[PDB]
Amino acid sequence: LTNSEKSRFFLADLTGEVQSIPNTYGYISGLGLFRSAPQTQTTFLMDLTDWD
Amino acid sequence: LTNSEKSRFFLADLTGEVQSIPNTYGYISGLGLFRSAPQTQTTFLMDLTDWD
Repeated sequence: LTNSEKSRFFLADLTGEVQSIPNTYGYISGLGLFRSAPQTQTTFLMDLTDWD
Repeated sequence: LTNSEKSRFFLADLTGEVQSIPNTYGYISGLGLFRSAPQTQTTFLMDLTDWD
């Protein structure tokens, strides 16, 4: 199926491959907590008000 | 879109407003214990009779 290890005139089959995908975590972006608030400016302001 | 800090010529964004309403308790009012007794005069009397 495939040429050998150290000779070009002999054969040795290649039985697939194995992959090692890294570990990616979620469960924080998974929860629908952080709802997006797109804007146009480089900085944004907020108003803080309170009473008693 | 409001005036940025430090400069009256560039702009920033005003996303919103956060409010701090004071805590209010209404357990006794919501219990319905005190039945309403509308009154016409400014004072009301009461008779107290008992025996032994």
